[PDB]
Amino acid sequence: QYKLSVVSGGKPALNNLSSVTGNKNIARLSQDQRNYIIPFNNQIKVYSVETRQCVKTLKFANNSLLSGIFESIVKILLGDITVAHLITVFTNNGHVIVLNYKGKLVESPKHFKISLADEKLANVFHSEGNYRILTTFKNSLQSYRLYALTFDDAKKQFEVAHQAEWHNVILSNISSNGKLLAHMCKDHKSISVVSLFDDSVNLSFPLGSILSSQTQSLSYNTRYVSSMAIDNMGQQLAVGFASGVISIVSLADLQIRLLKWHIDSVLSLSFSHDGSYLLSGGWEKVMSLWQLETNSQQFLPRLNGIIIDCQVLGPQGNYYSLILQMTENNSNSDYQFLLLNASDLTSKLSINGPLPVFNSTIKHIQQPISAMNTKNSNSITSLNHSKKKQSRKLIKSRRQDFTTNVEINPINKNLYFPHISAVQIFDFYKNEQVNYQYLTSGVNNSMGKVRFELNLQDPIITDLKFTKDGQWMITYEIEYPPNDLLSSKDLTHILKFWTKNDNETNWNLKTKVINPHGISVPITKILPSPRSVNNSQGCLTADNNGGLKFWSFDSHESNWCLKKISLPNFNHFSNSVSLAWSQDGSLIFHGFDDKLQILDFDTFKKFEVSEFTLDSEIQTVKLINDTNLIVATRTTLNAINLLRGQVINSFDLYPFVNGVYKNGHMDRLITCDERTGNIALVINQQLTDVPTINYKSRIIIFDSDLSTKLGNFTHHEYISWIGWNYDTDFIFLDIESTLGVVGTSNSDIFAEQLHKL
Amino acid sequence: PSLSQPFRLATLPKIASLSNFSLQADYVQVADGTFNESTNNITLGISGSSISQYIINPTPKLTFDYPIPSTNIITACNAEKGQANKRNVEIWAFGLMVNKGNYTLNVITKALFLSQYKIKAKAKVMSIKIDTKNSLVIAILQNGLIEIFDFKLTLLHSFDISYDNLKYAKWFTENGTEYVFVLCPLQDDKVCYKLLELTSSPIKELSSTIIEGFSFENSKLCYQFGKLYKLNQGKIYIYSLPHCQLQQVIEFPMVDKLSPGDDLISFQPVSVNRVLLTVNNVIYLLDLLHCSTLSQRELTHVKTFQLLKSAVINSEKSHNSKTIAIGISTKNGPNPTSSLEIINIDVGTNTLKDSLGKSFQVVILKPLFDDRVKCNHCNEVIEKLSALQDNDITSFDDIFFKELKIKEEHYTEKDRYISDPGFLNKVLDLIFGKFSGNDYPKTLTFLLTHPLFPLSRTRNLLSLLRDQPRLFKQAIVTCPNLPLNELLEELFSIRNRELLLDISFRILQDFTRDSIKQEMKKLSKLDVQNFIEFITSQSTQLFQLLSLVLDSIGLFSLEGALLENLTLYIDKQVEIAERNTELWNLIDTLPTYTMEYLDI
Amino acid sequence: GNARVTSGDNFKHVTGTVTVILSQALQSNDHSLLETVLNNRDERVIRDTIFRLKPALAVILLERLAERIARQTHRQGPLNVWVKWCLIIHGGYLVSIPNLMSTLSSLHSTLKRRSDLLPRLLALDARLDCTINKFKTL
Amino acid sequence: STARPRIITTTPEQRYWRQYTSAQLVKEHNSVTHISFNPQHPHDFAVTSSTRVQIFSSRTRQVIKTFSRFKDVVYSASFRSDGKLLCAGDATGLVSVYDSYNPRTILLSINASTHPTHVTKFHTQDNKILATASDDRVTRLWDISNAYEPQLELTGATDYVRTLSFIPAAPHLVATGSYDGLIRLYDTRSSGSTPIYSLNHDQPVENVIAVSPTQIVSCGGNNFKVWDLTSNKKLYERGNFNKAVTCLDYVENFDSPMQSALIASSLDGHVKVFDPLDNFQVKFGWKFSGPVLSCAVSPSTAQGNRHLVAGLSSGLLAIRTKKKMRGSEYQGDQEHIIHNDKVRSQRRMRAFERNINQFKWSEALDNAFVPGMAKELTLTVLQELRKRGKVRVALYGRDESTLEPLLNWCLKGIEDVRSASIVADWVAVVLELYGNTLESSPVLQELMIDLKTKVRHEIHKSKEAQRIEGMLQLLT
RNA sequence: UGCGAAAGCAGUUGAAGACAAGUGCUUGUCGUUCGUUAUAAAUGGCCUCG
Repeated sequence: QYKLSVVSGGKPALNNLSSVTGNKNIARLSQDQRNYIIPFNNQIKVYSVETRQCVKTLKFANNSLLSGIFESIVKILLGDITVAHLITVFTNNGHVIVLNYKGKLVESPKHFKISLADEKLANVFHSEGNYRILTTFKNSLQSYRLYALTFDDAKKQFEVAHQAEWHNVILSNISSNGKLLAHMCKDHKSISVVSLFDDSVNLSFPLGSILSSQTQSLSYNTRYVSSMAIDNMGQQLAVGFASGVISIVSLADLQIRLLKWHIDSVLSLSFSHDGSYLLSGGWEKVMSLWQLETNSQQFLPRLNGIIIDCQVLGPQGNYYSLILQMTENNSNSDYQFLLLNASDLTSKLSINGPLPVFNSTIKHIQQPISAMNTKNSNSITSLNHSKKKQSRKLIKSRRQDFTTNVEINPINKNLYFPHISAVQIFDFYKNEQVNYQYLTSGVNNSMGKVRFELNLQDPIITDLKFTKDGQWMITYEIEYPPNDLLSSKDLTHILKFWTKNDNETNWNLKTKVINPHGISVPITKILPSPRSVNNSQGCLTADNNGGLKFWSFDSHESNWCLKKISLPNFNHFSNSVSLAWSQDGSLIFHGFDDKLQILDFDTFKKFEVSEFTLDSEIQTVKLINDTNLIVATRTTLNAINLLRGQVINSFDLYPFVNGVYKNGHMDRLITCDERTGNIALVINQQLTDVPTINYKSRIIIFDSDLSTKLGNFTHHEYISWIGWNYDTDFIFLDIESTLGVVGTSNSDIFAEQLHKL
Repeated sequence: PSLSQPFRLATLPKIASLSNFSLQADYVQVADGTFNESTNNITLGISGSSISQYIINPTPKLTFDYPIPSTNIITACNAEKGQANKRNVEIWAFGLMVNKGNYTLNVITKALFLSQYKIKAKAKVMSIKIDTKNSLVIAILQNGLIEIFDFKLTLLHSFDISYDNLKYAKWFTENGTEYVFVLCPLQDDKVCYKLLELTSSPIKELSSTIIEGFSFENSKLCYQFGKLYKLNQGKIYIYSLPHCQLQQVIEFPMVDKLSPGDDLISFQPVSVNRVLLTVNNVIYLLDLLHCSTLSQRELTHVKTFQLLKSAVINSEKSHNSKTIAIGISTKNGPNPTSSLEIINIDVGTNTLKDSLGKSFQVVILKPLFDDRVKCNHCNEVIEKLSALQDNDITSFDDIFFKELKIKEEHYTEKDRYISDPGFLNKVLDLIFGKFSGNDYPKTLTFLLTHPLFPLSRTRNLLSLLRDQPRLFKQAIVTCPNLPLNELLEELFSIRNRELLLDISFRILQDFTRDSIKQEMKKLSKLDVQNFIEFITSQSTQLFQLLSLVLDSIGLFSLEGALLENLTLYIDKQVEIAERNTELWNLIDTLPTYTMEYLDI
Repeated sequence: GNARVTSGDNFKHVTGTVTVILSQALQSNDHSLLETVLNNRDERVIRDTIFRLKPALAVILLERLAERIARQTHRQGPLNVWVKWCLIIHGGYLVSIPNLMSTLSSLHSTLKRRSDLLPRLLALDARLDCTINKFKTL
Repeated sequence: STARPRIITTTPEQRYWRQYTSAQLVKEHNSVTHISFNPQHPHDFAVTSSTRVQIFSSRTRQVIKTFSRFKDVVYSASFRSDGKLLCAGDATGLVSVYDSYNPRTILLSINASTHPTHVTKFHTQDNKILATASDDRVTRLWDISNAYEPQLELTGATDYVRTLSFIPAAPHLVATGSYDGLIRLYDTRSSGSTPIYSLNHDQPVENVIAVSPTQIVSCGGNNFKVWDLTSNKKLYERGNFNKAVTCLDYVENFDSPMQSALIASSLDGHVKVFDPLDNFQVKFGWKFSGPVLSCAVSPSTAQGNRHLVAGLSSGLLAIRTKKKMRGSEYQGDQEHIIHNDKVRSQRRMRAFERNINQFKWSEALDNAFVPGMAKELTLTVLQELRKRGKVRVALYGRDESTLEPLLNWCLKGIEDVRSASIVADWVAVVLELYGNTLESSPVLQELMIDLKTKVRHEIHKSKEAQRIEGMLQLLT
């Protein structure tokens, strides 16, 4: 009956090598400069630059060769090496595959395999028919080898020959022309620049010569280099420093020139083709174009995220390619690729995948390096300790929630991600983002945080829901006071109601309630009202104190109003609360701690059994249909018939759900259809002979009353979340940012010749 | 929802045809026109006696009567008010069959007799509809003929459904247009269903279907809002118009036990998805959508009660939840007497509130997955414990803890499989029966800590455990859903300081300020003084409780002499508390000429 | 934009006496006449005027005091004594009222906000007294 | 790239009447009895004062015509619907008709009665007929053609009749209210002279007005009541007024957020607007020096600035008014492709906003504490600096000379509830940052002592606040 | 760092290797490792199109 199928895409793919800097971007612009090619973690997207739309998409699953092969793409080369709309993809393991775009994907591409002996392919490059490949072999520093690659037509094989070798490579970068390589080694350290296809350039010198004596006197941050850039001609080399100082060095005589505007560690440096211009970007969320001739600078401020990489892409420097990080989301690294114009500094193409916020960090994501160790960044020393601590947390600890809230829009079926202090509106039918809107106050895009400012925490959008009609948005936000202040412990709770007419794309704030339910009391749960009550313009808000508050939109006041209240001043606190409303809207089920309560809506108090006691705290209360109520407690789940007041089925969840999830995540994991049945999700940890990072999930389709399992399917990764689309199908989000769905003649020759002409 | 006591409308005459109680409802006809939600009048045809119109409120009274010969049987009767050529009038149309030799269709016009007319009908009249707008009387016959006459009984039209032996015909209006559907038996339990629209021919056939497996001889039928309800062998079959397809089947277990032949069953509709079912002298108000028994009433003073007709509420459009129904009740005794009785019915709000916990339909943990990953016999125990001798604590605990593999004297997250309430409640009984006085087993301590401690045994639990302070302390801390009334009484009765503190915290945690106050008003005026005097002699919870105490007693009842101590006492802590707050924060908190002494 | 702010405590939709002037001002909603009456700062006058004020008009005075305090918090104290005596004199009458929270919601909210200042001011004064005790001895 | 976010800093019905800001107080020589508005543009309004009637230009708000022929005191200045004719009564009982804007010529003179004629109103439906009321207690209905005999002489009033009204859409009905407390309704094509029915007001009737075809509002004594003719009973009644209500007028379909408004004079110096759509509930009011005898508003189709007029027994007239390169202009009407990309410049930012955008933390704090600066705006800049995480930074480079301005406001802002928490935030930092500088500076120490006296006082108020919260729990 | 409510209740912050500086000894560091649940500070601030 049911079947699972991946629908959307995932993150853009990056050359995630620590040593490589200035070459993270792997997306390439076509020779004709009419479309941009970007490899994702699971697909390859070709976007026509003129129209700014995904003209073509290549899914690895569709082709058997890519399905088996996909390992990540290390580079793309326009055209075919072996031999007008072909491309050659090189992956880390060494698979060289020639595929086609602007057309139909052939099920038999020219798959090849380069021979590498314990070498991980890192980069490849070419100037004119000559191909060199950089490879990695293993003091926590990787060593690199430069080989020559040629294709022999007799054997149809890629032969590899040795050219050069460097050891303990710390940082590396390649020129824009792809003909010079600059790198740093510990043999404190030394910089060496070498020509790749020729012996013309071969220079080396200790780093200390470039470093100023004052830099020696000051902290390590001043001596800590964060970025490298090399001019095409090889005369100029730009060094970045964590302190934010740029040093341009003339290779001819090792003469230094200081350019100092960045207040925080500079992340991206790139020279222009001519060399008179320098693009610089860092934590400031601002690009600086440095006029080297007069040491002047032009600014492109207020980016979406901090700049990881910069590059000039064009025969005359027509386009700039940018990588943005969105450092606010500490849990996950959100990369966005931006293609700007030198002419007017406008976005000709912005691309980025879904941007969920998980409760905790996942896999091996590490915060970018900064001048200091902060919440959104890591210091120089903090990197290794943080990496080890992250690994040991994923290994030994038991709390592995990684659960993200997501919302579905009934009217449009768009997906809403409550990103930090913002909402990302994304279309999974088109697999393209449609909007990014800030729902809160706070320092979000006014300015770029640097140094201690980075410790500031922006407002957190914890809950985001739609009404049944879909014309209204309810959002709940938490304001964190700044630290080191008397009022450093009074978190503020804010509720907002928004409305949007269907044609527009921007939601408008209609009402704001400050400190709902009182002061310092979180809104643990929110539930939109059913269509029966106030034709889908009412809602319920529930606390950890058992207080229930029913708001409604009244036409005469023209806004939302507080209609009903029930404030039982319980003396105990618990974040485990759940709320459900009948389809008719007559009765309300409120589960607080270990105790479920039935309330008459009209009087908004106990019905006149109203109390059901549970073994443990209740995480989820939902009614699959008007007759049956499924209640999940921290240890198990039980199906109860309100009509009989008796349990039909009981399933034991403790072996899988003990301390792995914080209370309230079962709400967003468990989903229910209003016609056919519900679904239960369980992720679990895999191992062979101590814990390993990889995760495996199982989805079970259950009928109303849980008598039978309609289906049992398995996914090979941690499914972060599921929701029930208003259609019969259910949509599930996977920690690789993957959204899948589980659901049920002379004239003819004359014409040809004229068309060619 | 509720059912009112039946009140008599009239006493049925002692006629031979009416003597057969089982068929008595067949010999009494209720006019559709005069009997609805808003009408206070009922027109009833009693076969062999008369057609009589009664007013119901304020008191039942006979308003009109038209006599009929005792040898005649009323097969169809209708009455409707309208305007006739214009004078306001009441038109009464009735059919009388005499010995099957002749059938008489009779129409009477009365001024609100203006006229009376009588014709010979070809077959027995099943249903009659009066259209006052067009001044038409439409009569359906058992042979399948639908004849449209004027008020003068002049035949204007005749339509043939092509099927004889018609058994049921019901009229209904949808979107301002009149409709009628008919049922005609066929052989082999096959049935022809036809739907006809009333507009060359004023009658248009919209649907014609043959429904299989539809028996009549033991089937009770009624229709409501496009749904046809069939009661047979204790199962209610619900069919949807205009093609009469079986949508759902509802099994009603309270009828399957009825022996076939002796029990008298009547079945009529009362509201949307709500029907009236009578089983001899018991009447049931049922909700078919939710399958719940909204109300039940037993008429101890009559042998049987048969529903005749019921005024049906369209609750979807009507705010009114009260209606009436008319039926025949037969008295107990050697000379049974039958009377016409009216029952007032409160259908309700048609919400899931009315149906919760009232179902008329009468566990064990199971693995999630049937079959390289982390892991983050109740009766047998019962009989073993029951087999023990009285006052054997060690054996009782040993069997319970060892058999259940319980490791701790208190409930833990690992003890879930024991959570089955049936097993626990039996163990509670064994502990009570086996052990009395001052010694109870350690098993009670474990059960006390259990979240699912039975509510039935919560009452008096503090009284049972008063003799052992340790058990009493445990009951305060973790025993679930302890009645507030007992704790309030124990709060003002116990003199131990520690127990007083523990009780108060439990009250504030588990009960609202409002819930505490009302019961706390009941407490005697002297007892509160003792508690207050205790205070004058973690504490903020007690002070909050005292704040409640001052709340319930009221400004009148406070006696000025005692308050003198309280303000001086209460002020004694405000100065202390203010002092403590001040301490709390603190712990959180060149010259032109100089003389200096050089060291050399 | 034009969205309005609101607080969760807004439970709205859930001789020498001047008594005659006060009663007329309250009945006629004459703010200027009510203002001059409120200007008196002599406590004995406040008690006597409220003493002779009819219980029915005493209720609406509470709302008038609530709104005026809300608009100008600096008048909270001087108008606090007024509401103090209204509850004192007409406490029994207020008890025999079907509903109080809805009609006195503004007083609830206005009164609550003042209390929330108390915890922080004590912290402010405690840090502040420490410094003052520092230089005074030095 | 995105534009920099901008720093973020009653009823809609109430805001409407506040726009009548300009108030001109003119002095007349006697009590102004009646005020009328001309039904057409320029909608100049007429005032009855002493022995003359004065017409005031709407725009100029000054007298343009004066009618002084009347020997005795004047009692009416009502226009006919067309506005060409103006009728007025006198104590002698003579009723005179003047062509509007032509005071010299008498168009028609009738002696209604020997007794005073207090009301003279043209019939709104019919031009020819004119209605007059006299102390004779007979409300004669005169006609322009017939100046020697009334067409109808309505009677039945046992006291002075000083209120005549015509029901809109119902020329049937002539409504009269006498000081008997009875409002009498008359039908004209009938024989007349006997009311259709009488409505009891229980108090002398001062003015009767027809709000709608079926709704008649009678303002008499200390309250005004609205009666529905179909039901023949008072639908609503309001008695908020203290003095006896005297005059009342109604305006509909005017550009306010409300569809209609109802203004009623009180004789207490109060004129209040009422909402017919909301059961005639209070929505706005004004106060004047003395009792109000007449009130009026500009008609719905004023076609310009609206006018609110109040008449006082002192003769004071209060008028409140709500005011209402040859190719450079081609605009490319005929061109194929039109492109517009010009972007309006952002609204002018204040000095403090510029500093924050420029990271001038210390100066922004300085801009906060400047003379004639709004208190609320001062909170925003302080809140923003706290929100930005720059509090110690802005307070670092400061001495006593530049520290006092912050403390001064803190001395006053500590009192305010909204700023109390913020004041505690900043005052805490300056102390932990300038404890030593406090030691060597006397002047601040005095600023420090007075801060104790005020913050201590607030503790008493906040303490007292917690006490009263106890009562409000007990009373409920 | 664990748990919990937000308040808080409990518990941690070790060892080795290498380098620099001062005088084999002392101190400080680590794009070095093993194990535990485990101030900052190179004068350096955000564009233009009314």
